[PDB]
Amino acid sequence: MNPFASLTLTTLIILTIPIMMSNSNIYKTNLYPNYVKTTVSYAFTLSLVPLLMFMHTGQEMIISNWHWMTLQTVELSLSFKMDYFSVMFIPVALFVTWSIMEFSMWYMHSDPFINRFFKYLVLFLITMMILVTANNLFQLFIGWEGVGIMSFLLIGWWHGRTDANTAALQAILYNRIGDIGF
Amino acid sequence: GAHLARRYLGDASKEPDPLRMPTFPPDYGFPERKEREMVATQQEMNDAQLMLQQRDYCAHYLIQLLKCKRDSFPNFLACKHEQHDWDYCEHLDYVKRMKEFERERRLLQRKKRREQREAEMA
Amino acid sequence: SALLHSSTMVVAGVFLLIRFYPLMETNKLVQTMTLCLGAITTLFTALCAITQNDIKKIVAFSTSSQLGLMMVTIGINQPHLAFLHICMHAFFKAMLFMCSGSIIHSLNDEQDIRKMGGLYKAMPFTTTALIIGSLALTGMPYLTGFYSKDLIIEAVNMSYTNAWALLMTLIATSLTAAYSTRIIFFAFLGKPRFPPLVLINENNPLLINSIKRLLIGSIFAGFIISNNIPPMTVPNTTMPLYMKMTALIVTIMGFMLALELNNTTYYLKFKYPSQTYKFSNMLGYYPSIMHRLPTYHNLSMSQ
Amino acid sequence: AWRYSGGFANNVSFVGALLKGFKWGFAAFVVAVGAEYYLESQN
Amino acid sequence: DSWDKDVYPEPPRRTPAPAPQTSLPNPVTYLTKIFDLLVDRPVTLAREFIEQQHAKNRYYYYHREFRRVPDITECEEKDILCMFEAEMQWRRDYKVDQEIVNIIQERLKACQQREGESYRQNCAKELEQFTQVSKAFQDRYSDLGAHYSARKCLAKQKQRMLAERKAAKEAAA
Amino acid sequence: HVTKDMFPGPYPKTPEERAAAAKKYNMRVEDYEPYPDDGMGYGDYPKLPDRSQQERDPWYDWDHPDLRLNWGEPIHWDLDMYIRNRVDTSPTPVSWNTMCKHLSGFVAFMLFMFWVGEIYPSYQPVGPKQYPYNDLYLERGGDPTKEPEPVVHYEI
Amino acid sequence: APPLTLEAIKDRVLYVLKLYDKIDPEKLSVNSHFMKDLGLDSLDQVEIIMAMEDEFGFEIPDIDAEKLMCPQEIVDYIADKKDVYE
Amino acid sequence: MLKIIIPTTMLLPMTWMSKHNMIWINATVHSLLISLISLSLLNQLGENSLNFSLTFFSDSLSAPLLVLTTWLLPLMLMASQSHLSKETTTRKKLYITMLILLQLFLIMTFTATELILFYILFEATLVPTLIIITRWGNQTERLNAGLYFLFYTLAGSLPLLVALVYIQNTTGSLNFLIIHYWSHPLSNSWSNIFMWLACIMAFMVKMPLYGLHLWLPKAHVEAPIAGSMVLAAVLLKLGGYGMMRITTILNPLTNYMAYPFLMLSMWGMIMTSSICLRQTDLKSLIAYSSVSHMALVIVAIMIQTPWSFMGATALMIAHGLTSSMLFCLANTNYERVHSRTMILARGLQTLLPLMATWWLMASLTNLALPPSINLIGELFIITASFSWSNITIILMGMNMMITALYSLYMLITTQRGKYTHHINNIKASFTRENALMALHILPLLLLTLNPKMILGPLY
Amino acid sequence: AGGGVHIEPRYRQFPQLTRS
Amino acid sequence: SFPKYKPSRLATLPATLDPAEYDISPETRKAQAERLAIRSRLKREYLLQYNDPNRLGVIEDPALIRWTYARSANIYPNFRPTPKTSLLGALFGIGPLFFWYYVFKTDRDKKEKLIQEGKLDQTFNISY
Amino acid sequence: SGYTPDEKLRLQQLRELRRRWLKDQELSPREPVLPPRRVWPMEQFWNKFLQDGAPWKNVIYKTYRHSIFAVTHVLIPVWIIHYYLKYHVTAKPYTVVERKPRIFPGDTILETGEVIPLMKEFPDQHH
Amino acid sequence: AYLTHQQKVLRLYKRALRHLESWCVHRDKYRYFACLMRARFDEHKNEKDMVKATQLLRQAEEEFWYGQHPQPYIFPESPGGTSYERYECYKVPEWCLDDWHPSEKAMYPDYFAKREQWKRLRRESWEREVKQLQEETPPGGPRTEALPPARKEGDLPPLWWHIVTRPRERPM
Amino acid sequence: KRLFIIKPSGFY
Repeated sequence: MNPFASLTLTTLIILTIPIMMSNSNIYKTNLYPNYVKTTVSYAFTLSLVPLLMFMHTGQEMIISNWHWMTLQTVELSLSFKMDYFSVMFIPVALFVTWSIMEFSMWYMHSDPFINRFFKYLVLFLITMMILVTANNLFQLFIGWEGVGIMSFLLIGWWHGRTDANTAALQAILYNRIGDIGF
Repeated sequence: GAHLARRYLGDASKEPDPLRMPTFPPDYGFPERKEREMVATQQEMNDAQLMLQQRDYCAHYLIQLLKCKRDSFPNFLACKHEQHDWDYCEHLDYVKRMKEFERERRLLQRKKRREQREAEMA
Repeated sequence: SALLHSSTMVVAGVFLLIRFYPLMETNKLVQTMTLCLGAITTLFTALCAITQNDIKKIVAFSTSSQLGLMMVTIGINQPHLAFLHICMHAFFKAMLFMCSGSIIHSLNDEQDIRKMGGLYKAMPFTTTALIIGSLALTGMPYLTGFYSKDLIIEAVNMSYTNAWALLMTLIATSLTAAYSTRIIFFAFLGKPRFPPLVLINENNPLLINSIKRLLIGSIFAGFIISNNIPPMTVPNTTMPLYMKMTALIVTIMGFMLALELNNTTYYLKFKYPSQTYKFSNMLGYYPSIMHRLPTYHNLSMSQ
Repeated sequence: AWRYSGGFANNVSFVGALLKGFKWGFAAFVVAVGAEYYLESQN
Repeated sequence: DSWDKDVYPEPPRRTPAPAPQTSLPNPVTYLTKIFDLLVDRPVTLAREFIEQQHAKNRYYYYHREFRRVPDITECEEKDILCMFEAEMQWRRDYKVDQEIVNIIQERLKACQQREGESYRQNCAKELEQFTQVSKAFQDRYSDLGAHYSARKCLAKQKQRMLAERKAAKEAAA
Repeated sequence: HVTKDMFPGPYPKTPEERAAAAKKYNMRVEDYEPYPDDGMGYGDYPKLPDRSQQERDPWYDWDHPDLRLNWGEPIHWDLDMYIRNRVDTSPTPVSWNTMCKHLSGFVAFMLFMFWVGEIYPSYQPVGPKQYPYNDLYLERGGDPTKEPEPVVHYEI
Repeated sequence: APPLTLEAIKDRVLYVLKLYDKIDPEKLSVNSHFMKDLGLDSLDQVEIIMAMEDEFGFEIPDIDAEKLMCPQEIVDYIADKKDVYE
Repeated sequence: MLKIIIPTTMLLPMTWMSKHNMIWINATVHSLLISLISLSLLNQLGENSLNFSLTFFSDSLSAPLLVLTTWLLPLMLMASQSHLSKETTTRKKLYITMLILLQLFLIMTFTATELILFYILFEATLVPTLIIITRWGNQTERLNAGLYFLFYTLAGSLPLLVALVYIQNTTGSLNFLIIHYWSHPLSNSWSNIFMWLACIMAFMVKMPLYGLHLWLPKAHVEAPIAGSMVLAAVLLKLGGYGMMRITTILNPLTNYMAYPFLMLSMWGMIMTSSICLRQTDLKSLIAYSSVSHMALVIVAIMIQTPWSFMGATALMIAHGLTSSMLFCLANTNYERVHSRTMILARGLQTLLPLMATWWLMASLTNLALPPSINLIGELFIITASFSWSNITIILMGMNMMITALYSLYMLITTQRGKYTHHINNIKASFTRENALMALHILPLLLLTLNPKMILGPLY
Repeated sequence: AGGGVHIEPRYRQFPQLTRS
Repeated sequence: SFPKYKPSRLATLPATLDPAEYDISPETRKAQAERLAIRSRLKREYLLQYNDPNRLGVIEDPALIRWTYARSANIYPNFRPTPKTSLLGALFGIGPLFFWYYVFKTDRDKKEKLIQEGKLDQTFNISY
Repeated sequence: SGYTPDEKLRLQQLRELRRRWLKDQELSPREPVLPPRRVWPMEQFWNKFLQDGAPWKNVIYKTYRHSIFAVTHVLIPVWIIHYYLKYHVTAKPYTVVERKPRIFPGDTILETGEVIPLMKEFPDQHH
Repeated sequence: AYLTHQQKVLRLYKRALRHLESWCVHRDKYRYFACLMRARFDEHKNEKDMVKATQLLRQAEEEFWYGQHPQPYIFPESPGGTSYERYECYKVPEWCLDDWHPSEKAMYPDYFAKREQWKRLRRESWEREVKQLQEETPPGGPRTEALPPARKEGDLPPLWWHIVTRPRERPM
Repeated sequence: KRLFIIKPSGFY
């Protein structure tokens, strides 16, 4: 009901917070690894509560708050589609991302942009989850293109490597051919 | 499988065509066809928000399950007797579908036998 | 490579088809085409991974093939079965890519299946994790695999599906056993091959914590969601015995062939260089031409 | 020569690697069977 | 309420009244009342503050009312005054049509999820009221280029009247 | 700073012209030859053979190590073509025609087999789905007025 | 991950390339010129050139195969290439 | 509309008499303030165009372009700081006079109420642009650049002059409102298609379509850094306003006559995208991508669809912002390197960490990715063209297939990789640049959050 | 990085595989 | 015997397996000559001014801007209207042009004669 | 295999010139000196309770940092999403549409109180 | 210069089993296939007629290409590997210190002082090394790529800044 | 052992 309406999107809000904390530049770049690791951990925990709420009442939901356009017959609103599909998919998604964030903390321990890397996975998973719950095809394509481009940058993380950026170009090429069908 | 071997590998007509099965009158040696008793009700399972794919005759054992499933939390090891009734109903419906398939299968062998002994009897 | 390119955004396409399933089920021709695509990817990626000299690559092709497997799942009118498949996919496939990254970091930041240090002696936790992940992607009963590719295989054997797709998906399961045990008998084989300074060691506590955090899900979460969910898929209970365990029989068949190819490399003789191995070991034979001819043609007409 | 000595060479078999403490699994045999057995015996 | 069921329909609510078959405490109810106690109540009292300070100084607004004006059918050709007035009236009626089809859009969209897997049978009437709002819209506003004018709209209405009269007389031969 | 000899200019037609263009591109006359005279503005620009930069030696001390280029050397009209990032002329294991034979006898063959698979899809021995009320007619997009024959089934 | 100190790769070159039992260790030295000081040409160098590089975790340049002959040259190239400066 | 025009005109003596070094400061400040006054004009009453007088009127079609120009004038104003710090004070004031007169003529064009006045100020833009290109240019070919630009624009414009005087003689007036309200069906007479060609080809000339697109590549390359963004930004869109207003009389003859140019754009936007994979100069790269975007906006116009009109109206603003955005970066790299070769300096992220970030969202906006107004402007055109002729999505998909292949290619071959070892004068990025691309990119998303304003006059 | 590594390397010996 | 490698324009026969590259005549061994000399002297310039502390700025060869000119401006003055040039230029100057024009007008007239009587459906496509 | 006195001289001289260069790359004790900044007195007290670093103090600072992360990141977001939701989002219609829970034959309703009749006679197919 | 018979056969031997170890993986299999008698190279050392040497080269070099892996062994730092150009992201040219500012100049003070007298040594060495390279340069453009040494005492080698101040392979 | 990390640092 009402808690299912609120927490299902607070799960997204709590992960939006560390990103604009990063845009504040006051955050300590060495603490940010643990910051975003902790945030994805909590977001996973706070994502289970919609999951067992749904498991209790087997109910789906779509939220359409303040709209963007109202062109003739098209009212493009922030239509999140968190049905059984989305609310059952996400908790595993944030669990996997949290586990791999700890894994990356361990692995990426000798890179100056470790916090940059971690927030990069953070933005990628934000557009992933908004794609997961996106009733309107416009938000669906928002998530589609966001995850595609941020994948491209994450492959191109080693920008010095010629093969890395070349493979990023190939990945964006094929993803974009798919985007043509989209 | 034997069915594909008889149809695809062997004579296609001799075995039931999946896209065609069944193509026969329902009382093929089955006089006084008492259609299966209505125990599943469409209104109840629409109220239960069942998938249209599972809205079969066994629906009666599905809807009841959700009842216990609605009253079992927090527990996933509950709701067994009626879910095993549903499992046995899915067993009886799978044997029903495959036995209807074998029914019209031996009836298709009967079709060839019949049209070869009553038409080609000359 | 282990988060994006394993189970999060490469699953985005089949996930989108799942979200668009009500429109999908209306038409059945696109279902057959998706069957064909999901079979052919399980072909190309898996056979290329049959002989791949890089641990990242093999598991990546395992990913792509298994994604084509939910493509087959949405092509046999099972959106939610594919949805459970992506759900436990995020657990298990990420888990094996976790093991891959662990051995990479420990084994001198290297990924090739050549030059391993007999890791099992010095890489125990990663060994157990990798073995159970390998068994999971090859449909381990009661594990994530049971409520996964195992289910999808018995469904495709049951449902009215493309024949060539049907035979192809058991070939894919056999190959899934094959390369999953390939990393097993290459990395942890028992013959050390590595720099003289031994760095293969998972002593980092946080690495252990994360690996076990995903490990418990890959052991438990396979069934901590399979029966808890509301009844949502097709409940085919009875079926012919020979294809009842078609998933299981092709898994054990893939296991035995896998060990056969394993010990054939353990002999003293010379290994075949024929064109079959070439096709096996150059990433499915597709990219090499595409990275060369079409780009040349397009930019040359640009010039 | 170190990469042939038993310190790092001579690992358990691939199934043996798979059977990572499977004797503890054989203990699990008995503990689970006895658990169900005492559940049914006293009920 | 600010809205109403007549233009924003909503099916009557019904809940299963959960009666657990197990003795284990129900978690969802407990977490919901906890979230009520530490979240719902403080925002509720903050909005109590906001409501009382609103009631302390209240101001009003009014529906900006218009009136009917001579339309293009009654507008004289070359008469630029009534021409412009009819253009204004017709364009605001076009906006009215767009808004009302937006309301029907949201009615049918919310109905789909509101009625469940049963949406195909309860929103059908809603779908019935959509298949007729589009077509009539196409009759009143459609294909009017991109410089759509009350004159061009009248020309399209001319096409419609001549077509329907042609069909009527061809039925009567 | 600049002269005319190292500005690309006229198409060479005499051996003195070939030597002048050879100096123009800092590469010798004997291996100097421009592209065909077929009016693509080729001029004095030499038809540098279409190789890539992946085929050169990475270990060499290239003054432009990113693309294995060197400080002040003739470069191909389509150098950006054959960069490491873009298309490469590095050899493939066997003859290019055999790569084409492989790709074709792969994709066209398999497509033939998916055609044969889709015309004979694998099927299991089961029967009808047994849906009542005219295949749930009125409850899946059914006209309330329409009352067609209900599809009924009997057990056996 | 070690800094591969001069003493580290120094120990490397007294285990590798002092691995060579074809020549007895008594005449073996860090300045050992294998072509005439040991009597075996650069031929019976290249093979172990491939062995040692498989251990250190580096690739000797194929262009630098020749002249790369004595243990002093081994520490030379390893130190300059691996920035062995501590 | 005297409220915004009079401050611009009377601003001129301020620059022409102020102290030798406060002229930059004062021109900048007063430009920001008259842009502040300008954004008050975003208001649009119902469907009525915002009328001001017998000669000046505006609407939701105009307002985004007006406030655009007012927002840009500071941009090239303080972009000129680097390139004009060494020239004489009187020449500095003359350059500022040229920019101010250009902006004045733009806001005069866009607020025009009657056709021939719009035309007079439509050709009044060449004089400042021609002066800027020819005088303050850098290389040699700038003279031929001015020739090509001026002669192309005129050879387009004169038929429109003859057509407009003919319209005035025949219909009775050239006021926009009346000819929209007193519009009549342009029949298929053999004089009518030449009427249409005269009324269209002029705007098409300064909207480089396939074939007739040499002036932009051969002028923007060596145009002054301040001028180049102005050409690439606005004067390609005053032609778009010209189509927007003149197409009210060109129907229904536009239904089938547009076909030759129409396809000439779609295949065109592929060729100028296909050409866009291979450029030796980065400025030419941006110019060709710009040409592709204007071919897109051209096919947006010629369908005569409200969704096509919305996609256009968004596309002029989005493309102008992104094109000038990239041209600023090209200027910065050239000024540091004193050359404009493509692959001269790759891997600049290793030296300027924030500059290649700016490159990154610049290319991303060039990509037209959601929810940026570039994507929404493109998307409305996608929908309109689909509803037009089904298949159009194939060619336009090739365009949304080539755009990123060249945009991210420019990133990988400028910012990613590694620096070329010979260049060593690349200093740390000065705050002037990064500040200017900040004022360029942040409002690009700010007005994205509020797309109604730039969405279109058919809202 | 510095001295006193936890798995401080004995040359070519088992790198103290912790039994925990 | 062992599968012989053949050259290709995309996959050139590797340098080792060409027949003539092992059949170097002494004339060719002299023909390579002191190209390393002039190359190394060009290096000498490069490393000289690079290592020169007095110099501070961009240093560029004639080699790059030669290709820039010959790819941007040298085209037309050396361009001749050969029969081949005119042929293929017209080919892709009116082939894709008229071909896209034809397919587009084809589908447009298709819908034109599918809508005048009402075959094509416009039921939900109001937002044209 | 031809190492002339020229380039052995060149090579080992480049080697130990770069060695000396790196010996000068060693930052002196005072380096990498940072400037004074502003430290929060509350966090100062928390840090001063960790210099001794008893396990209970470590756990206490751990849960305090998790507590401030929770307050700023868990119920601070629900402070304003709820205000936006139940007072501004739900103030406009059709914004939060919820799927109707599966009403069931044999379940009563809280408001009306009526119960829909339980399912009719089962086939009673016993196992 | 010209790669000789010795160099050609050395490269062929280097590339032959680098490769074949990847063919056999196991080191026992390595040692066997390598000791598939190594004198197979030395069984025919008597090739006084270099024509037969070239023919056996046509056999040797043009048997390796198909006895070698289509996906052979590559090392990380080796070209085409995993870490060949991975760390180029973090490397920065040495001249990127002069642009630093008095805050950063005094906030690593003595490092910039040592760089100051290092570039002072560059100043005192530039003219000496250029005058040393010009005097001994043979006409026609040196003669090889060998760079002349520092023949004096206290002097500096020619062209010594770039190869010394190059970024370290581990810049992090 | 610690060293100087080199980067194009600019407080601008």
